[PDB]
Amino acid sequence: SEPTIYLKETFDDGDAWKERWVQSKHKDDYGEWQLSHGKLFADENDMGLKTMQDARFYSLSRKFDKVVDNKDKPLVIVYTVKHEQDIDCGGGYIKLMLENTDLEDFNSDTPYRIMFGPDICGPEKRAVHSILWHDGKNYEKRKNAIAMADIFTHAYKLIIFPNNSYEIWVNNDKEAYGRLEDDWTMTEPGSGPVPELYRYKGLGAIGFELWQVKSGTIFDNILITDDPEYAKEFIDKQLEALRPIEKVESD
Ligand SMILES: [Ca+2]
Repeated sequence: SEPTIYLKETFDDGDAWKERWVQSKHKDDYGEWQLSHGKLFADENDMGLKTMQDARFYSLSRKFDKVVDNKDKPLVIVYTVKHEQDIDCGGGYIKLMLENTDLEDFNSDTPYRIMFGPDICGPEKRAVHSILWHDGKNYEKRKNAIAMADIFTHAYKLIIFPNNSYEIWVNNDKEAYGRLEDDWTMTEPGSGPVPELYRYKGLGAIGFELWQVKSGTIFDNILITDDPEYAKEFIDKQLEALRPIEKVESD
C-alpha cells in the first residue's frame, strides 16, 4: 500500500524549518540551533540541525505532518545522529509526544510517550534510550541497546509491531528485538496479554530535549512511517553519498 509518512524532516528546504520547529520559552538560556552540513559532507547543500553552545539545555519541538494511530499497523521511527565534535557528555535522543502538546513550553518535565536515541557521558555510559509508555508512566527498557560514540553518522531506528513486538536498529545492524512485555517492565512479570501495549494513538510531536556539554551534534533524516521497507530505503538513499566519504575517514 502506499506508505504513511507521519513526519519527514531533512532540513533541506532553506529557512523553512524555522516555521515548523518551535524553540521552547520555558527557560531563558536554552541552547541555540543552526543548520550545518558538517565537517565531512558530500553536498555542501545537505544540512542538518546543529547544537551551537556548550553547557546548555536544548528544547526544540515540532508537530507531525499527520497524527499517528498505529492500531494494526507497524510504527517506524528513524533518524540520524552525528557527534562530529567528539562528544564527551550529551544527549542525542528525541522525545515523541501527544499531538496537543504546548511546544512553546516543551521541557524535561513535559509529558512524553517515547524517549529514544543515544546518550553518551564518558566511555561507560553508551546507551540507546528506548523508553516507552504504558498506563500513565514511562518505562526504561531492561537492557538498553549500545550507542555509537565515534564522530560519524549513525541511523537509529525503532520499530513497534501490532503483535506487541519491536526491533531496534543502529544502521543496518539489528541490536535488539523481542516482545514488549518481556524486554521492559511495563507489565506484571508473569506472562500475560496486554493487547494494546504497542499502541501510540494520538502521537503527533517530536522534540529535542537535551543537555550537552561539548556541543556540535548534527541531527538529520527524521522519518516516522508505517512502512519498515520505505524506512530502510529512505535512509539508504539519504546517506548514499555520505557513507563512503565517512568510511574513507574512518580507515
Ligand atoms: Ca538534510
